[PDB]
Amino acid sequence: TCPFYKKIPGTGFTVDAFQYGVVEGCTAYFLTHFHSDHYAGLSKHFTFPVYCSEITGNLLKNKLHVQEQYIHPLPLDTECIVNGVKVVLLDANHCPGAVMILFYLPNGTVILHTGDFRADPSMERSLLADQKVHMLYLDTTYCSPEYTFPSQQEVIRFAINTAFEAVTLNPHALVVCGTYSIGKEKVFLAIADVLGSKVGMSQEKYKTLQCLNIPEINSLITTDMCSSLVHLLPMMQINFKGLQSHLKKCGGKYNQILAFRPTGWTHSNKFTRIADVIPQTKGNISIYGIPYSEHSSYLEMKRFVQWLKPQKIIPTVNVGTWKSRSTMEKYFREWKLEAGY
Ligand code: NI
Repeated sequence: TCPFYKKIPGTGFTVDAFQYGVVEGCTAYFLTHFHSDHYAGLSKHFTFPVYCSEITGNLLKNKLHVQEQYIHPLPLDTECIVNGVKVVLLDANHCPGAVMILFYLPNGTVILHTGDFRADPSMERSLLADQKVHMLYLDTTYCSPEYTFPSQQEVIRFAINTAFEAVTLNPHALVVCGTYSIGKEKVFLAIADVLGSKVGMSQEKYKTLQCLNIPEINSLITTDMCSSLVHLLPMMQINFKGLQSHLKKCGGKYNQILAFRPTGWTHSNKFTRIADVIPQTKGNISIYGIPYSEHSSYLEMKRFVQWLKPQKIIPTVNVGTWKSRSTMEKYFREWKLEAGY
């Protein structure tokens, strides 16, 4: 049954709640983004209205075959009326098509549901600046002070410089990048751009990227692996056995692999700087784990919440254990006493 933190009081609405059957009283099902733990349950047999971004709507139609008559895409940064209630979708700085949702309840309460997000100071100048928010349904994935990681720009600078150095020393080196969901496309696109190559990938992954409204995409990606020297593979193949096997498939065109795994956080973060990251190597294969996050760091999350000053916080991540729930509640109170709301 549907947990409370997925239901929006005073409405017929749920958020990211497609795996519980027909939810009692739900007139509209919102989907924040196209990641499997959030869309789990959707398919071509779904017959209720789905509210989402244009990009998420492209993926529901093409990848899951949801019928068009049930897909309701909304433009961003625009006041819209859904079943009698004003809503706005805001960019969540997560994966492509990911949104936060502002609900303006008939009784005067305002609720922000962040979906999955990476907080940024630019959000302080969106439509959030313009009224009070009473209740915040918060992506708490990294809500603990140990979770530090660099900016996305520092991480991409590292990746581009590493790849261009390796391939210029050895023009017969192949670069491979792992993936298992949408998001983090900057990693492989930035590396292919510095090398003067398109990115090569499977038909299934190419289809997925063609749903994303990325400018000039036909110029950046391809299904012809033979023409490309940056390949995308499933994340599960980014290990020495999977990579040796891939190199065999390339018919002696290459003699070395440099591979990237864009992880979220890994405890190498608590000691080591981005400058200092080193790979795991076996023979002519090197694998770099790089800390490219699409969720808030602890400090980014804290700045957002202290700026927004909500009256009540509802976590949506790490809610399964009493120890986690107690830890998060303690940081919420610290933040509130430090800032004075
Ligand atoms: Ni996500």
